[PDB]
Amino acid sequence: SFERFEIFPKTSSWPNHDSNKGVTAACPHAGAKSFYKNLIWLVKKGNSYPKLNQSYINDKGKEVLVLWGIHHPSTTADQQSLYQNADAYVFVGTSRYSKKFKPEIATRPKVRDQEGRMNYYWTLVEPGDKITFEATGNLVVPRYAFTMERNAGSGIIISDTPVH
Amino acid sequence: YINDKGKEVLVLWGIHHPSTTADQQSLYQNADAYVFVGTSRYSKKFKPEIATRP
Amino acid sequence: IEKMNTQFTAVGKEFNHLEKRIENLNKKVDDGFLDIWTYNAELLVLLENERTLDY
Repeated sequence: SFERFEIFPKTSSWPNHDSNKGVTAACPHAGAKSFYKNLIWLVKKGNSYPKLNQSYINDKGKEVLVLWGIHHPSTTADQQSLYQNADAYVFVGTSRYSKKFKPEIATRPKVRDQEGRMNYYWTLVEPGDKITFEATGNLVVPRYAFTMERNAGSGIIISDTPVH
Repeated sequence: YINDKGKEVLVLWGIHHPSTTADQQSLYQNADAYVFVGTSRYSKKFKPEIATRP
Repeated sequence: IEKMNTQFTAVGKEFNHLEKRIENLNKKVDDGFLDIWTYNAELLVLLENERTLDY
């Protein structure tokens, strides 16, 4: 049983964090710059980035898959212009998980007209647990989680055969 | 420590991550700390992760 | 036909470039299973045909 769920409302969860911006030319849609729909790339709201701290409770009866991202800017100037904090840190915590991420400011080789990077992470939350995010910047906040009940398991088929 | 015995020695240690910076200061009196463990086949450095877990 | 017990399985696992050792292990397991099955099936078919003709 797979259901897309709105874990974090877009227009109410982040009052001090701007969500309108964050689109990039690396992910264009109909020519104009766009971004992902399941994730929101938070940016500073008027040269100010308050310490973001959010929590979620898995009240549902099935497992919850949640995916977030950490953005590594290409240069320190980009980091300052996007998050207004030279030194940042991210923390993710659930009852079975505890990780701290640090930004890696470096000039990667230009791939797809981009010099920065973005690391994607995923986690599973069992019912009755709590998932917490804390960040001072460089965080790609989740917007939609996925309620799932894992089956016995299968494989992935890579072919061009049409589906009947 | 020197392993003078003729058999293998298993040793277990732990690193404590406090929930808050105040707890870290009240327990170790050092805002920034580091740990190092070293044997002839092992060399690791641990850093504290001050965060509020659930 | 019936004695071939079948279970819901997923043959074929994808692996990263770094995890080449596990990929090689999976390939070795698959090749061993393939060789065992081919040899056993060929021997069984030959023996059954010979026994049926003799019968």
